[PDB]
Amino acid sequence: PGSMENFQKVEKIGEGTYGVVYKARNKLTGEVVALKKIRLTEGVPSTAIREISLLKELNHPNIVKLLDVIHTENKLYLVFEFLHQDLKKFMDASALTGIPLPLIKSYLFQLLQGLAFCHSHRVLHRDLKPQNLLINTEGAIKLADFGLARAFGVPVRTYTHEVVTLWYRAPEILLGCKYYSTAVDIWSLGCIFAEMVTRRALFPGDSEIDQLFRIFRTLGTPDEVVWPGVTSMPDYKPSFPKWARQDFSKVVPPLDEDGRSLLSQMLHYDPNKRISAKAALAHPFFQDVTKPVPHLR
Amino acid sequence: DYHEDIHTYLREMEVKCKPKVGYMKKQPDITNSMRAILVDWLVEVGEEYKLQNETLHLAVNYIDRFLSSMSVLRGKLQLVGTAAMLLASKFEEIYPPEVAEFVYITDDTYTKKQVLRMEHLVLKVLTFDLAAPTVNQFLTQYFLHQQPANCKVESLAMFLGELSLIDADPYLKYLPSVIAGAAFHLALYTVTGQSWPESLIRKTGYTLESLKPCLMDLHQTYLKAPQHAQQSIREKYKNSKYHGVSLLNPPETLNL
Ligand SMILES: NS(=O)(=O)c1cccc(Nc2nc(OCC3CCCCC3)c3nc[nH]c3n2)c1
Ligand SMILES: [Mg+2]
Repeated sequence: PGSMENFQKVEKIGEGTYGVVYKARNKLTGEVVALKKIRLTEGVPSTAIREISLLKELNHPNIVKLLDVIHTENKLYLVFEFLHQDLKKFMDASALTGIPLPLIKSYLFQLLQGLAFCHSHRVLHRDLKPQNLLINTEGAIKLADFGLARAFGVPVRTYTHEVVTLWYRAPEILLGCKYYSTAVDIWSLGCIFAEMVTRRALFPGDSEIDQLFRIFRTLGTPDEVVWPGVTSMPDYKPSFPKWARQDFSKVVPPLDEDGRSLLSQMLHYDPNKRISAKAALAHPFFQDVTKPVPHLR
Repeated sequence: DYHEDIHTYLREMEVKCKPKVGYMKKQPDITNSMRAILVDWLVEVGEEYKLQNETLHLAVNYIDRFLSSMSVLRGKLQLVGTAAMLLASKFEEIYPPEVAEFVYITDDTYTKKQVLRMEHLVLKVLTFDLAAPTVNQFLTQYFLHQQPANCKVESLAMFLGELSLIDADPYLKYLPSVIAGAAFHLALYTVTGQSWPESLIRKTGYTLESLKPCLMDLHQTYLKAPQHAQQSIREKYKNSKYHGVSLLNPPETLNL
């Protein structure tokens, strides 16, 4: 329904998977929006094609809303609801206070809702990281940047291997499994849960092998007991050091029993055993969940 | 694994993504046979670039939806098909062919500029709604109900589902889930003598009775396949990748 005429550009926000995002305001309704600009080579980029097609299907309070697509022959503008901040910046701003537990619990609950919705509509996000999780002043958190997303099938076939920002990338991708599915997004959220509690990334590797070894030193080097089939995985090597699994209470020390239980299920090695977003919603961790406003801004 | 949620969602979306059954009658310059020639060519393109079967099914969905609202002259039908295949590839493939490859495969019938402009037009007309359920997406779920898994059944069902793409009359009137139901039963029956399983009645609500109309059409298509003006699917399914299923003899009768 839109035109570029009724939008006033305010400022650049950033660059995600593709294009550039600006804060803007609809002059007529007053609505503040985020505008994702795409310069149009190979035609319309696959990332745009996927992001638009899938976001039009994904209407949910914890998924960023795509409002309009404004199409010139040289320019493609995606009009999105505007959110106030990203989770990484919020965690940075919480350096000295910490993030109140009710807010961590609320954010995780909402992320899982948003994710369960994607997965129930056959969509993998594949780039869950704090930079892509956006918050507003009313306490909402929402999944954003669906540039790396894809529609999957039941059961899955082989998809793109080069997926998920390294620090948040699941062990099954790192080990070259032919098949990955919804469990990859849960892995990322589990890393993010830990990060909200400690305010530091759980597994900050700088190569794929470093990433794997950091995971192994925390969760133990996986064997055929914990993860049937690990040793036959494409990029498994018998030479991997065999680290003992640590006491989970030491992985994220402020977490209490319920929190630890949930995190351990989100970081289970075997994707089959790893908890679904749908199942995680009913975890006892969330028994007293509310939706308070952020304690800052 | 969200299997039920996803199936339910696809059943909603296939109704929304369905082309207009009667569109060809309302096209001044193109016919079912011209469409058959196009889709058969796309099968060849898919083979040439080793594209997914899903990609083929998506492109045909885009074409039929496009032609449901847009009048197209015969000399431009291939351009529509080409842009549809480029979009399907970008959506579905890990490594889609480059635009130049798509230009090349028309044997310079059209320019890159024309293909790219058509891409934009197709996106406009479909309002970017590209995540359409296919016969393939339903078949793949139905395969999970085999006891036990049979490779010939899987490939043969895929083959039969693909044949339906060629002939707008009659297959435009059936939903992807129903064509898939008919293809799976026909395949299972051809290979093993077994029938549409009870577990799939529970999943889909479809019975042999509700599948019968589609089944009778598909059976006839199957029996007549060797004589069809379009042969690219039969040739493709001779390959070991699809366990040579097109060489299997169709059952003479179904006894429904
Ligand atoms: N404090 S701030 O500068 O105003 C501010 C800061 C961070 C994010 C926002 N709002 C915002 N950002 C998006 O993408 C930002 C983009 C995300 C991926 C990584 C690069 C940046 C959106 N996409 C839809 N709605 C969006 N809203 C506002
Ligand atoms: Mg006509």
